[PDB]
Amino acid sequence: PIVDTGSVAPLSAAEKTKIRSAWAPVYSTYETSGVDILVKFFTSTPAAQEFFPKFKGLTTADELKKSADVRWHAERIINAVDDAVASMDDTEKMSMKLRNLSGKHAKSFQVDPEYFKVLAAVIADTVAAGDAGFEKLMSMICILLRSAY
Amino acid sequence: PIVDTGSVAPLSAAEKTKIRSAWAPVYSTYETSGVDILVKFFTSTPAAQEFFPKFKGLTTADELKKSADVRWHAERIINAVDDAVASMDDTEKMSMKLRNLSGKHAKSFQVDPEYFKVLAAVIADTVAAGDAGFEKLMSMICILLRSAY
Ligand code: HEM
Ligand code: HEM
Repeated sequence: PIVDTGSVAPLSAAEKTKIRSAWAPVYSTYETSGVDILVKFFTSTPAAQEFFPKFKGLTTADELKKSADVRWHAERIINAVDDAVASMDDTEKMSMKLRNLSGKHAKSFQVDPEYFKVLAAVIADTVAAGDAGFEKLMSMICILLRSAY
Repeated sequence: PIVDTGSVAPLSAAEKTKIRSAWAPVYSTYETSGVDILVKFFTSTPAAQEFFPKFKGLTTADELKKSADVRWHAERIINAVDDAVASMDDTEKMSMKLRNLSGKHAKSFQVDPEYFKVLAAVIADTVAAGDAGFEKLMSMICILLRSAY
């Protein structure tokens, strides 16, 4: 499954190709996919809801999907993942960008780090459920998002 | 008209109210509005086109509107304006955020500063053409976007 500690083996050329292929369709309509992913996560994980101050009041999927706040947040998250996919060949660049992001989550947003892998799980499930390559990528992302904690 | 140098008088309580009212509808569907605004600007201002490297190839509105790159850029711009609107009562916060943005445009993106007021004009025209209050807000934004040049 998706891990958020330790280390994972590098991505093989074959895994990268599989990932790019599976990701493309999802990213094409990122504003729709991203919202579905965030909404699904938010609704099925009550404990995490307190970390989204701007969502106070919204409870049903309909309320959420109509909120510009929800859409903007979802679009930013989905695009951060997109940047990681585009940087799979440049692991150094991928790290820098995510380390910076980790700092924001730890110092400014103050979000509980345990939820990174939960949302990542939803993303993986939507893009290519069961694919070990994508799970590896998600794990890399989660490990880096926790680096500043 | 919109200016990008000097200084403009503070926004009066009345002007802020007018702005919030006119902005709300537009922001509700920011991903559509934003794209229309960016596309309109891009197509009617050939000189500026060279500053959008990722748009090379796209020439017609249809090609542009279908590009995820165009959509993402448009969504980021429209939201930067939204942040300014939401910070009208905290001029200090508005400045910090825009000064940071100015730096990116000057050091990393290398865009010609003369085009800020041209795009701002399109935004104003769409939201509330003729409103002096909105023009004042747009001028404040443009002046701050040029601060790092
Ligand atoms: C693995 C998925 C994750 C990625 C890739 C990610 C990415 C992002 C990005 C790119 C931003 C925008 C930061 C900015 O505007 O400078 C952000 C903001 C934020 N993220 Fe994360 N995030 C992730 C998971 C989470 C989780 C699980 C939570 C909640 C427990 C969370 C809560 C937040 C909050 C509260 C903000 C600030 C939103 C705002 O105030 O506008 N993120 N995240
Ligand atoms: C008054 C309107 C303007 C605002 C509020 C604005 C806002 C933004 C924002 C928020 C970003 C995202 C930066 C990031 O991701 O960190 C951005 C990127 C950018 N802006 Fe500006 N901008 C404005 C006008 C312009 C103009 C007129 C040009 C072109 C001559 C321009 C060219 C760019 C470019 C090239 C990028 C980088 C896009 C990329 O590589 O992804 N912007 N702008």
